[PDB]
Amino acid sequence: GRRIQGQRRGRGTSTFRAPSHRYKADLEHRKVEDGDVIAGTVVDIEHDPARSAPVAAVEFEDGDRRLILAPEGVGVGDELQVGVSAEIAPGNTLPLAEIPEGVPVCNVESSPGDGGKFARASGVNAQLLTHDRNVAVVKLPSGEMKRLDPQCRATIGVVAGGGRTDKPFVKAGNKHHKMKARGTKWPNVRGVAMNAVDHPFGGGGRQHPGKPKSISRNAPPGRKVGDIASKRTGRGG
Amino acid sequence: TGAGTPSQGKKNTTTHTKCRRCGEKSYHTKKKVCSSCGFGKSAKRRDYEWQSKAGE
Amino acid sequence: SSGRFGARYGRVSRRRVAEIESEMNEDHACPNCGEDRVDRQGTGIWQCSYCDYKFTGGSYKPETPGGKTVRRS
RNA sequence: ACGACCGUAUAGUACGAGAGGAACUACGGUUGGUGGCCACUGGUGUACCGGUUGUUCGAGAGAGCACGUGCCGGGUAGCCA
RNA sequence: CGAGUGGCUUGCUACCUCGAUGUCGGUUCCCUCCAUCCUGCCCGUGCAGAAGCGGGCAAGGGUGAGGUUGUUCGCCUAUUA
RNA sequence: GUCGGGUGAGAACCCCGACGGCCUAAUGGAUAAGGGUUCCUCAGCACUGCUGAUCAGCUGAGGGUUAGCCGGUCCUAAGUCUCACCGCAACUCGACUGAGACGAAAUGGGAAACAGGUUAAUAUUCCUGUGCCAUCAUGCAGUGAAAGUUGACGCCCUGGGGUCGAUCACGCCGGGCAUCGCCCGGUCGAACCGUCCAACUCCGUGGAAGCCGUAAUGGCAGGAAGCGGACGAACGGCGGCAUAGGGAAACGUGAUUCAACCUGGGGCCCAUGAAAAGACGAGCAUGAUGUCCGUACCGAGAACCGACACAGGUGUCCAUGGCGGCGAAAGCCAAGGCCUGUCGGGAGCAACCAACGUUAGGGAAUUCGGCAAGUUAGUCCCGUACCUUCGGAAGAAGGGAUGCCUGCUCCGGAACGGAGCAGGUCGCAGUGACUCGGAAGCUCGGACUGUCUAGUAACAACAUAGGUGACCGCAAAUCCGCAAGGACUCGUACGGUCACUGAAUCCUGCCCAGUGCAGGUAUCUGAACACCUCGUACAAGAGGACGAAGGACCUGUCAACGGCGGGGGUCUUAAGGUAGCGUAGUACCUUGCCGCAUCAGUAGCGGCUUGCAUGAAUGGAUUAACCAGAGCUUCACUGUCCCAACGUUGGGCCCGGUGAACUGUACAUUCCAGUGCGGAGUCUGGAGACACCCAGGGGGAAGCGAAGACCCUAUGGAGCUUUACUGCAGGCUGUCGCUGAGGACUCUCACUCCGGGAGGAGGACACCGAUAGCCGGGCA
RNA sequence: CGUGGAAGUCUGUUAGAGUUGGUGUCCUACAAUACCCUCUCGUGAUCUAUGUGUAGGGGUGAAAGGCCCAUCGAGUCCGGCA
Ligand SMILES: [Cl-]
Ligand SMILES: [Cl-]
Ligand SMILES: [Cl-]
Ligand SMILES: [K+]
Ligand SMILES: [Mg+2]
Ligand SMILES: [Mg+2]
Ligand SMILES: [Mg+2]
Ligand SMILES: [Mg+2]
Ligand SMILES: [Mg+2]
Ligand SMILES: [Mg+2]
Ligand SMILES: [Mg+2]
Ligand SMILES: [Mg+2]
Ligand SMILES: [Mg+2]
Ligand SMILES: [Mg+2]
Ligand SMILES: [Mg+2]
Ligand SMILES: [Mg+2]
Ligand SMILES: [Mg+2]
Ligand SMILES: [Mg+2]
Ligand SMILES: [Mg+2]
Ligand SMILES: [Mg+2]
Ligand SMILES: [Mg+2]
Ligand SMILES: [Mg+2]
Ligand SMILES: [Mg+2]
Ligand SMILES: [Mg+2]
Ligand SMILES: [Mg+2]
Ligand SMILES: [Mg+2]
Ligand SMILES: [Mg+2]
Ligand SMILES: [Mg+2]
Ligand SMILES: [Mg+2]
Ligand SMILES: [Mg+2]
Ligand SMILES: [Mg+2]
Ligand SMILES: [Mg+2]
Ligand SMILES: [Mg+2]
Ligand SMILES: [Mg+2]
Ligand SMILES: [Mg+2]
Ligand SMILES: [Mg+2]
Ligand SMILES: [Mg+2]
Ligand SMILES: [Mg+2]
Ligand SMILES: [Mg+2]
Ligand SMILES: [Mg+2]
Ligand SMILES: [Mg+2]
Ligand SMILES: [Mg+2]
Ligand SMILES: [Mg+2]
Ligand SMILES: [Mg+2]
Ligand SMILES: [Mg+2]
Ligand SMILES: [Mg+2]
Ligand SMILES: [Mg+2]
Ligand SMILES: [Mg+2]
Ligand SMILES: [Mg+2]
Ligand SMILES: [Mg+2]
Ligand code: NA
Ligand code: NA
Ligand code: NA
Ligand code: NA
Ligand code: NA
Ligand code: NA
Ligand code: NA
Ligand code: NA
Ligand code: NA
Ligand code: NA
Ligand code: NA
Ligand code: NA
Ligand code: NA
Ligand code: NA
Ligand code: NA
Ligand code: NA
Ligand code: NA
Ligand code: NA
Ligand code: NA
Ligand code: NA
Repeated sequence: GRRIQGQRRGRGTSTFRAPSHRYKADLEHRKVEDGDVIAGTVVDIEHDPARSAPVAAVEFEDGDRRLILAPEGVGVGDELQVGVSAEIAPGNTLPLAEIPEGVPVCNVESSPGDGGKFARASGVNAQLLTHDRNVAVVKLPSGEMKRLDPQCRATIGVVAGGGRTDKPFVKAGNKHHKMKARGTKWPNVRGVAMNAVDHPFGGGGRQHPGKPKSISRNAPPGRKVGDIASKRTGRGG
Repeated sequence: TGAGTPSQGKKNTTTHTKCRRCGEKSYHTKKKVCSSCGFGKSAKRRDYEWQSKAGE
Repeated sequence: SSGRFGARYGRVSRRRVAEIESEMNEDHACPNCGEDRVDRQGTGIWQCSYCDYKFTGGSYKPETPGGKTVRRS
C-alpha cells in the first residue's frame, strides 16, 4: 500500500512543521556563575505563540533582555531573582535544594543547567515534596514521582494561563486558528474512512476496523496504529 | 474546472531558459539547473548510456 | 453573551462560553492598587486601567485556584 | 368515410297473477372518426390606436432605448378551433 | 383418460453474432392475426317478458379516462355499447 | 448598419460626412506576467485574414525605445545555493553545524521631480522653466555622536481633520435651443520653499466629595472642569513659486457631502499579527560627480496560454461621471472606444429546428416526479401558529397602503437628507418599466458553517466542536534517514502523539470462551556463544548442562476485534438482547393488518408488530436550527395535459463568394415469400420497375462510430486482502567485540549524557559493529 | 427604553468563489469539459496574485483511490527491448 499519515510526518515537510519563524523565544533559565547576584525587572508581559500562554520580558542587571516562562501573578515592575540566594517568592528561580518543601514549582530542569523541561504548559505545576543531600523528589503534573538532582533549577509558582482548557473550542474555525500555530496536520480523517491502501483500518463495505485496535509495541511503523500497546481499553472493570 | 483548455490559461511562468553553458533552452531559472547539460548541478557534462541503444 | 451564536452549537457549549466570559468580563480588583479596574488584554494577560499594572493570571480569570495556593506555602 | 350510443312516438302497449316490461317502423340528438370552411363565437394578431413608468434629446411638442412590443388596455385582415 | 393445434410464458439446446444486431417499462406512428370484449346476422335455453347464460358466422369499425407502483403484470374508482 | 462622397484597373465591408446604433468594472484609461518588433513610415497583394480588400497584427524595405531623482540595482522574507565538516563503495547523492552568497520590477522595505512643450514613432528620459537628493572637494560653523526614535506592521466597530470629485447658490466667458426660459461647457495654475495645527502625550495654575466628557466606552483628591504653556498632522489651508505655464475667452466666490491623505477612541484572540538595509538623531555656502541595465508596442471575443485572428483561461489600479435607487443593482445617458464577438444578396420568408410572446374554458387530468414554465415580489402599517437548545421559529401565515399636483408640519446646523399632515386630481393598473419571496404541513438523513469524485456522483459520504480510549517524564511516546542526521520542538502532560465516536438532550445493559493488547508466572517449553561428555593425535558431528525474549499456564481489559442463540420448566461457544426503536434507506413473506387521506393511494403519515436478518460511542433513542439532500399532502399558479393555434427573432429554401469531414470489396430501381451458418437489395420463385433532379422526416442497409467494459478461456497483467506459500525491513531479547579495577556486589579509566567552564550524572551498561531466538502483509 | 454593534449570522449576479436543475444549446463543437437560463457561498475552516517547499511505491489528500502539466488502483521520458 501507501505510507500512512504518521509516516508522512517524520519527513518534516512544510505541512507537518511548526511555524518556528513565527515563534518568539526558547524559554530557558539564565546561566549564573554563582553567588545569585542576578536580578531583573519585568518590563512587559507578552503572548507566546508557541504555547497559547503569557510570557514575561525581563531586563537583567547586567544589561541582558530576555523572555521568561512566566508563572501566574508576575507583573510589570516586579523584581525577579535567579540564583542560589534568590528570595523564596513567586517568579524567582533557584535550585530545588534552596526551595522549601511543599511549594508549587514550574519549569523544572531534568539535568542541572538544562534550562527547564518539566511543568511548562498553561496553569500547571510540579510539587516539590522531599529534600536530601542526594535527591529531590518532585511530583510532576502527570502525577508521577520524579527523583531529581537537588541542583536542578526551577521557578516558584504555577505556570500562568491556568484554565485555558476550561473553554470549549465550539467551532472548527477556532481549532483551525490554534492549529495553525503548531506543528500539526489538521483536520483528522479517520483511518476507517480511508481506503485499504491508505491505512490498516481502511476498506470494507461499511466502516469498521478490520482487526483489533490494540497493537503490539513491536509493530513496525506503517502498522502501529489504533491503541498502542494498550494495557487495557474501555471504561469498565 | 476542466484540466485541459481552461487550465492552460494560467501558463505565463518562465522556467526553462537558454543555458549559459550549452545553449539549449533547458536552464531552469527557478532551480538554476540545466536539465540538458547538468549546468548548476555538476561540473561534468550530463550524459547517460540510456540516451542511445545498448549496443550502440 | 452566547447570543452571538444564534441557534447553533447546543446548550453546554454556549452555557459554558457565557459563564466563562461572564466571569472574565466582571470587574476585577487590581493586585497593585485595589480598584475594580482590571481587564483582560489577551490570553492570560491582565491590566489595570487605573494604575496601568500589567500582569499574568489565568486564561479567563486573573486568579486561578492553583495560583491562590502559591501565596500560602 | 363512416362507426356507435342516448332520447321520443310505438307504449305503460305485446308478455305477465303481479312485480316488471319489449319490438318493427318513423323521428330528434350525442359521441368517435372523416373532409372542408371562417358569416357567427373564440385565440392570435412585436399591422395599428391609446394609457403609463425610468432615462436621454433643455421644457413643450415630438421621439429613441428598456430583447428583439418597457409594461398595461383595445384590436382590423389573415391564419385558425 | 386419450388425441392435438399454437409459438404469447417458462424451461431446454448452444445453430447465429463477442474487430458489439444498444436494455426493461413507457411513449409516439404504421400494418397485421382471431382463439370475438362491443357492434351486425343467427342457434339453443333450466327461452313468458325484461335482464341473462351458452353457442355459430363474422376482424368493417370500436375497445376510452383516472388513483398506488419504474413496473410489464396486477389491484382499485367512476364512466362505457 | 444606411445614403451620399473619396481613392483605385477593381470597392457591401479601405477612407471622409451625415443619419442610425453598440460597450459603462467595460468593448473605456493605466499596467504585471507572458509575447518579441507585432510599434511608425513607405511600397505591395503570391501567402495569411471564415467572403472581398485599394486594408492589415500579412509580404518587402527603412526608421523607432534617450533618465542622478520611474523601475532595476541595495535590504532582508518563506526558502535556495556555494564552500568547509561529516556520511556514502562512490558521486552530479545526503541531513546538521559554521561561514559566504542568493532570494521581492504590478504587490514587502526604500535618498531625490514637478509643470509645460515637442515626434510619423520616445518621453517624470528629449527641449524650456523650476525644484530636489546623495557623495565628494573647498570654506565657515561644530565638537557634540549615541542613547533613543524611525523603518515596522493583525482582525472588527467608530469620531475628528480634509483634498479631488459631485452637487447647490450667485457672477463672468463661450455654445445650444427658439412659443416658454431654459439647457451644456469653461471659469485653470504643480513639484517645491515657507508658514499654520487638530488629535495624542506632558507641564503650571486651579481645587471639583459629584462633577467633566463621548457616536460609544469612559475620566478624576494617585487632583475633574476652567485658565495658561511645552511637544505636536495631512498628498490639507495659507503665502511664494507665477508680468512660470496653459486658455478663443472668462481667466469666479461661497457652500454641502466629502475617495485620497492625516490623526484619534473602542472591542477581539486556546489566533498575538516579518525582517534587514536605510533614515532621523546631526548646521550652512560654493563647486564637482551621479556610471551600468530596462524603457517600442499588445496586454486580449486578433499581439499572452489553449495546434487557430479559439464564445475557454489569464493578476493589479481607475469603487466618486449624470439620472436612478439602499446600492459598486437594473434600466437610460455622458466621457472615451467601437460598428472586427467581421461574409453577403433574395423570398410575408412554406415544412421542420433553435430561442421566445400570447392563448378561450378546464387547472397537474400531464409525468417516475409539477421536469419545464408559471405564481409571489420593492417599501410602510397592522398582525403572526405548532415547536424550541429561549437564540430562534419569522419576511411564518394573513390584512391594508403605495402615483401626481397644491399648501404645509416635525427631526436635524444642513443636504440637491429623513418622517409625517390637509386638500385637489388621473388611469384597468401608482415597487405602473426595471429591480423585486410563492406559501403551509407531515416523514427520513446529517446537528450547524465547511469538504469532495479538475472532466456523468455535492449526497445521507469527508470534516467539525463535543464524547471516549490508548502511548509517553522529554536521553520520552510517535515518525523520517543507508548513514551522517532529522520532524514533532523557540514544544513538556491544561502537552502531543495514536485511534474510535461525531453538536445538544435522555442514555450507553450482559459477555474475557476465541482473537488482539497488556501484566504475572512454581513448573513445562525455549537459539547461539561460552562450559561439560563422547567422537576426531585436530576438525566435521552426536549429546548434556544452563536458559533470555517468546509460548504453554494464570490474571486484567469490550467507548478492543466482536458476540447477545436452539431447546426445556440446560446445550453450543463467554453471555443469551436490557433502555429504546421496529414492516425501518434494516422486514423475505409484502401491496402485512387497522386507521387517516382520495371517486379510486404497491405511495405517504399514525398505530399494531412474533424483528427472514433492530439495538446501545460497530453508539441507541430523540431532537430546535440549518439544507441546490430522499419521500408525501394542501392553498396558490400555470400550455405539463385536454388540444392545439397564431405571432417574434435566428436558421432552414433560392442567389454570389469561400469550402471541409465522416464513409466507400464489388454490383446495386426494389417488393413479397422462400431458401441459406437458423436475422438476404445480390441465391430461388413470383410481383413490381422509363431516366435524371429538388425538399423532407429517418423504415432498412442486423447504417456510421469503438479488435465487447457483460461472460468464459489464457499454466496473461495489475491494485488490494489475509491465521495462502516463501522471504525482506522493523521491534523485542541472549551472546561476542568496544570493555577496564576490586549469581549477587563495589569501583573508575574507556564510552554516553548535562554544564560556558570548573565540574556533575551515568558507567563497563548504554550507543555502535556482529550474531542468535521470537514477533513481524509494514514491504517484495 | 435607549445605546452598543457581536456572528465560521441573514438578503444580495458588489467584487469574487462555487457548480444544483434544465438530463436545454453544442456534441466532425467557439471549446479534447464550451454556451445560456436556473442555482449555492459571498467577514471567513473566505477568495486571490506572486514567490517558495514536498517527487513517483514517493508526494499531496476535510478520504473521492482524489490530485502530482489533456497522463494516475502507482506521472512522464529514454533505456532494458526485436
Ligand atoms: Cl488542541
Ligand atoms: Cl519599469
Ligand atoms: Cl472618539
Ligand atoms: K456478442
Ligand atoms: Mg524553546
Ligand atoms: Mg501547519
Ligand atoms: Mg475525523
Ligand atoms: Mg471511501
Ligand atoms: Mg494494508
Ligand atoms: Mg459508522
Ligand atoms: Mg464504526
Ligand atoms: Mg491531469
Ligand atoms: Mg423596442
Ligand atoms: Mg442497428
Ligand atoms: Mg372463428
Ligand atoms: Mg382490419
Ligand atoms: Mg500598424
Ligand atoms: Mg498603406
Ligand atoms: Mg539580492
Ligand atoms: Mg516596492
Ligand atoms: Mg506611444
Ligand atoms: Mg511606453
Ligand atoms: Mg476575431
Ligand atoms: Mg388557458
Ligand atoms: Mg397523475
Ligand atoms: Mg397518466
Ligand atoms: Mg422547476
Ligand atoms: Mg429644525
Ligand atoms: Mg412586475
Ligand atoms: Mg421510509
Ligand atoms: Mg450536513
Ligand atoms: Mg464529476
Ligand atoms: Mg451541493
Ligand atoms: Mg455534478
Ligand atoms: Mg459523517
Ligand atoms: Mg474528538
Ligand atoms: Mg479535547
Ligand atoms: Mg478528543
Ligand atoms: Mg406503516
Ligand atoms: Mg456497549
Ligand atoms: Mg428476382
Ligand atoms: Mg474483442
Ligand atoms: Mg468483469
Ligand atoms: Mg496478479
Ligand atoms: Mg549534546
Ligand atoms: Mg502481497
Ligand atoms: Mg454567512
Ligand atoms: Mg448570500
Ligand atoms: Mg503558490
Ligand atoms: Mg472506491
Ligand atoms: Na476497515
Ligand atoms: Na461483428
Ligand atoms: Na421500450
Ligand atoms: Na372487427
Ligand atoms: Na395503473
Ligand atoms: Na468584413
Ligand atoms: Na504646506
Ligand atoms: Na449616483
Ligand atoms: Na456560510
Ligand atoms: Na474474549
Ligand atoms: Na481475552
Ligand atoms: Na448488534
Ligand atoms: Na451547504
Ligand atoms: Na407556449
Ligand atoms: Na433510414
Ligand atoms: Na489493478
Ligand atoms: Na442592550
Ligand atoms: Na452551471
Ligand atoms: Na511509480
Ligand atoms: Na523499451
